[PDB]
Amino acid sequence: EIYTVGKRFKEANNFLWPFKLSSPRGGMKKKTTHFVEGEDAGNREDQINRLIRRMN
Amino acid sequence: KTWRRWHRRVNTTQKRYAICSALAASALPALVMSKGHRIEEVPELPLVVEDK
Amino acid sequence: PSRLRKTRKLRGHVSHGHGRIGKHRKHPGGRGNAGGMHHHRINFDKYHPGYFGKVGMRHYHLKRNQSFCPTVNLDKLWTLVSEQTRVNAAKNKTGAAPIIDVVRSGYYKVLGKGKLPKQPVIVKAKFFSRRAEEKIKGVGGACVLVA
Amino acid sequence: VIYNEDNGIVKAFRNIPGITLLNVTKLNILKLAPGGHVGRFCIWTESAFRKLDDLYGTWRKAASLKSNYNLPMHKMLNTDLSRILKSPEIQRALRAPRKKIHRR
Amino acid sequence: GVDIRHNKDRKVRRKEPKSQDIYLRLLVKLYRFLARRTNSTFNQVVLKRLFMSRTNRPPLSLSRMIRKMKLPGREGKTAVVVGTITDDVRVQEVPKLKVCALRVSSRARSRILKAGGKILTFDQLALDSPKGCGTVLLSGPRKGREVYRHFGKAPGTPHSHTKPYVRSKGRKFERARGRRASRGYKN
Amino acid sequence: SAHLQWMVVRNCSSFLIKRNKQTYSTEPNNLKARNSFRYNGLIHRKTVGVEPAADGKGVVVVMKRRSGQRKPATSYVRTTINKNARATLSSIRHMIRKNKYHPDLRMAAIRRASAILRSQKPVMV
Amino acid sequence: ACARPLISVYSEKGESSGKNVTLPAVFKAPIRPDIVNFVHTNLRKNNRQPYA
RNA sequence: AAGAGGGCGUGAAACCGUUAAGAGGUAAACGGGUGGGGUCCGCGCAGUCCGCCCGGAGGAUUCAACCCGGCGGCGCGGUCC
RNA sequence: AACACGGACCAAGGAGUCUAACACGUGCGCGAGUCGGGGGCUCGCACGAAAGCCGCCGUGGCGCAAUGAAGGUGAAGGCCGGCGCGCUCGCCGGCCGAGGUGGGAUCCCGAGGCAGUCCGCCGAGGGCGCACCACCGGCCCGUCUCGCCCGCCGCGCCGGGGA
RNA sequence: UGCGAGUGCCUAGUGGGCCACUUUUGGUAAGCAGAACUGGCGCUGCGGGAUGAACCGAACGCCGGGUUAAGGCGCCCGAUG
RNA sequence: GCCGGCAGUCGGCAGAGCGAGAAAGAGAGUGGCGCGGACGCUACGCCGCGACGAGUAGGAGGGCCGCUGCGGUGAGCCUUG
Repeated sequence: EIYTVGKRFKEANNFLWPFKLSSPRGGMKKKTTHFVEGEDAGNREDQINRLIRRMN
Repeated sequence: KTWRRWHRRVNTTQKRYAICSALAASALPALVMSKGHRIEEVPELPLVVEDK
Repeated sequence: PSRLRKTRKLRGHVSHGHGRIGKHRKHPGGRGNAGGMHHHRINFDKYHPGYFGKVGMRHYHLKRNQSFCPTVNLDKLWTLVSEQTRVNAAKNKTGAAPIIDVVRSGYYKVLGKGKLPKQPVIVKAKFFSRRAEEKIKGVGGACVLVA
Repeated sequence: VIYNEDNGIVKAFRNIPGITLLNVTKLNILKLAPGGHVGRFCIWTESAFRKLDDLYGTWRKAASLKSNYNLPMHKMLNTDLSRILKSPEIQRALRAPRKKIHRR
Repeated sequence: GVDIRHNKDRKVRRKEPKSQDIYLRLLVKLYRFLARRTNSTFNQVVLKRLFMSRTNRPPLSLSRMIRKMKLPGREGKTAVVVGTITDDVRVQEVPKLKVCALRVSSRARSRILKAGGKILTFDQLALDSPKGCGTVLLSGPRKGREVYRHFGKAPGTPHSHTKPYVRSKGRKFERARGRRASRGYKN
Repeated sequence: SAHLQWMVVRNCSSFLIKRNKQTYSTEPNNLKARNSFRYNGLIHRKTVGVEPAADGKGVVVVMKRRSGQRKPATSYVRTTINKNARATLSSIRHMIRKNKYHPDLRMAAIRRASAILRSQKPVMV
Repeated sequence: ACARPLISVYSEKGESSGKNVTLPAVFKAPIRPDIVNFVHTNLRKNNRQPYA
C-alpha cells in the first residue's frame, strides 16, 4: 500500500509515525543550498537512496 | 489594631450540624480509639447510668 | 490564614509580583474615581453608561412609607393560606370559595402573573391589576377591595 | 460527662482531671470535638440519654424543643460500599476485568 | 527541538472533587468503579457531574421536573438529578415520581411522599440500575443565576442588553448621558 | 459502617505516624502496622491480630466477635497459642481459612506469628 | 429513622440494669468532619481577647 | 561546676594570637573531571543467611486418631423457635 | 563586567499587613426562601467576656417583578360549540394548559444474531428529547402612528381595550 | 495534506524597544532619524565567526555510546602526519 | 495525555482467564489419600504505555521546606543531660 500507491493510501501514511531518522553518517555536502549547486536540499529524485542508508 | 475581625459568626443550622455529627461519632468505637481513649474494658460505649 | 496568601509565595522575587519596568507606585491613575471625563473616559463609557448628567425631577422629602406597595402574583396565591383550605374546595356541592386576605399577610397589590387553578376565590387587597381580574373572573371568583 | 440536672454531679467530677461537664440543653461543640476531631468518649445519665430524641427527634418527628429543626437528610444510606460492589446484581452488569500487566 | 505549542498541553478538566466531605467521595468512589468497568456512558456523565462546583450544578425546581417527566414515552421511569431537588410553590398537583438526587429539600421531600412518590439516593441507584437502564438524566438551569446577566457584551455598547454593575437602582444613578438621546447619545 | 469511618481515621488518628517519609499506624490488632484500609484493627467487623503472650512464651491470637459491636469489653476474644512452632503456624492458618474469617489477612498473620517466635528464643551466640 | 438498637443502662458497680433505652436518632446522623472542622475553627475564634 | 572569679547563665560571626598539615612568580576565589596527602568512619580483615529434602550421630513424657469441658465462625435449618 | 549607580566585613532588626466596600471563582448549610444583626432568657462567667434558646424566627437586609422623569402601570394564550355579517371583532361553557424550529450528552422501542423458553449483551433504523446556543414567535412597562368598540353612582377635557 | 474542537468568566505584567535579508522616505553620509513583511536579541543558554546582542548552525530536564550542522584539520587547538 | 488499568485477594461455599484482527455469553434448562496457594489497595493509593521538558515581567500548583504561638494528639523526649 505504501510502495504501490493504491486507493487506501491516506490512512496508511497516517498510521505510520513520522520517522525518527538518525543523523547522516558520513556527513552532508551542504545543508543550506539546493542539490543542483552541490548542496543537499531540494529534490533528490534518484540519489535519495544513497542518503537513506546513512540516515538509518 | 484593636478592630481586627476577632469573632466569626457561623449559621445556627451549621452550628447544629456539627454537634449532630459530634454526638453520632461518640458511638462507632473505631472513632473513639482513633482519638486515643482507652475503651478496651468499657462494657458498652453508650454509657448510660442512673439518675443517682 | 496568611499562610495561604500570595505573599508567602512571592518571597525571593525582587518585584514581588508587581512588574519590573513599571514599579508599583503610590497612585498612578489618581485617587478614587479620578478623572470621570478625562483619561478614564473609555472605562466609564463602555462599562457604566449614563453615569454623568441630571435626569428627571427632584422630590425633596421623599418618604418610603407612602410608596410602599408589595406585590404578589396569582401563581403564588394558594401558599398564602394553609393546605387544608384548598383541599376543602370544589366539594360539598356549595362552591365554598374561601377568602384569602392579601393585606393580612403583608401584601397590597395583586398581579396577574401565573396560572390560577380552577377554584373560585374571594381576594381582599387594596390594589388590583386589570390582568389580575380576568384570571380570577375567568376562573369564577370575585375581587373585594379593603382599606 | 453529660448531665441533665445540677444536683452535685458538677461538684463531684470537678478535681479529677480531664472530665468536662456538659448540660444537655447547653451542649458545646468546642468540648464534644476538641481540636476539630470528632472522636470523644462520653458519659451519659438516664435523664440525659432520653432527652436526645427530645432535643432533636428522629427524621419523622420535629425537634419538639427547638422551634424549626429536623435531622438532616443522608446523602447516601448504604455507606459500606464493599457490599454494594459485591452485590450480585452489580457483578452481573460488570464486564470482564483486564488485570494482565502489559509492559514495554 | 520540536515546535509544539505547550499552552494547551494540560487539559483543564476536573479529576477529583474539591470538597473534603466523605459522603460525596464515597459516591465518587462508587461511581469511579462503574465508569471504568461498565460499558454504560450514563455512569461517566454522573461521575463527570459529581466533580462539579456548587454554582455548576444548579438546583432543579420541582415543576420543571414535572414538566420534563410528563413527556410521552417516559412512564414508569425514574429521574436522576445530580444537583438538588427544590420545591416549587406555583405548582398544585404532583404525580407519582421516582427521583434520585444527592439532596432533597424538606418541603419538596414531604410533597413527593404524600403523592405516593419515591425518593432514592445514588447508592440505591447502583443497586437498582447499575448500568442506568431506564433512567432519565436532568439538570437545572445553568444560565439561571443572577451572575450570568452581567456577562457577554459590555454595557454602553449598541444592541447589548447586559445589566450594569450598579450599587442601587435609582433615577439619577444611571439612565443619563450615555443612555439618553436627550443627554449626549444612547446605544 | 466500614468504608464510612475509614475516611475519617485515615488522616487524623492518634495512631497515625508519618515521621520522615513513611506512614505507620500503632493501634492494637493491626498486623503489618500499615495505615491502610485493609490493614486496620478497628474499622472492621472482623479483625485478626497476632501479639506475643504475656509470659513471653507463645502467641495470643485476638478475634473480633461480629455478634455484638459497641461493647469493646466483650467484642474481642483472646486465645493463646503455644506449640512446637510448626503447628503454631498451622493453628492460626486454620483459624482463617477453615472459618472463612476475613481471608485477605491469612498469610500476613502467619508472617507476624513467624517473627514473634524468633523474639522468644536465644538470639545472639 | 434507621435500624436503631437497644442501649442498656448500667448501675454504679457495673451490672447492667434491666432498664434499656432505645438508641436516639442523633447517633445515626451523618458524619462530616470538614463541617465539624469548619465549625470548630470558627467558634474557637469567638473567645479570643484582642491584642494590639 | 571559675571550662561560673564582681559588666561573672551559653558564648556565634566579622577580626586577631598561637599550634598541626599543605601550598605559594600570571591578584584571590569558582564550576566539571580526576589524582595525591590527611582526620575520622565501616569496632571490617578467612566474610551473608533464610526455608525444603538426604546421612549418621543425641534429648523429650511428644505425633496422628479418640473422650470431656469451654470459646469462636457459618447456617439457602430449602420455609427451627 | 563596565570609565553607570549602591556595596569594607559580621550579628540582630527590616518592608504587600488590617478594616470597609465590592466583582468573580471555590467549600458548606438551608432553600423561594435565607440570616440571626441587635436585644432578651439559662448559673454562679474557671475554661466562659464561650455555648444553648427565642408567638423577639423576621422588625429588618437581600431575593422572589420590572418599567417609567412622574402621575402610574405591571408580565398567556391557544383549541372546540353557540349568539350578531365568517366582522379573523363583542358575548357565553368545556379542553390543552406555558410555544415552535434546528443542533443537542443520556435513555426507550428495536429488524437479526450472539425444535425450542428465560437472563443478559450488541445492533441497522426510528423517538420523546436534560443542560446549553442560534432563530422565529408570544407577554409586561415607556413612546409613536392608524382607528373603532365597551362600561357606569357621578355620561366627562372619564376609564379600559385593538393592530 | 495534517490536527480531538467549540465556548464562558476573572486576570497580572506590558503600553521607552533594538537589530538583520528584501522594499523604501529625509539626509552627502552615519553604529542618523522614520515606515512594510519576516526572523531574531529583549526573555536564550550551546558549537562556530580569535574576542562579541542582532551573523551561520542549532534552541536546553541529568548521563553513556554512535553520528553530524555551521565551521574547520602546521602548532597553540580535536582532526588532512 | 490515554473514554488508561486495579473493588477479581470472587479459594474443598474453590477452579485461579478476557494482549485478543474483526457488533455480542469460558449463560441456565427442555424433547429426540495429602486442608494447601508469594506481593497488594495510605483507591488523596498502586501499577502500565506514548509524547514533552529553555525562560525575563507575570500567573498557577505542590512542599513529609522552615519560624512563632493555640486546640487536640504521641501511656512523646528530658539533670544517667
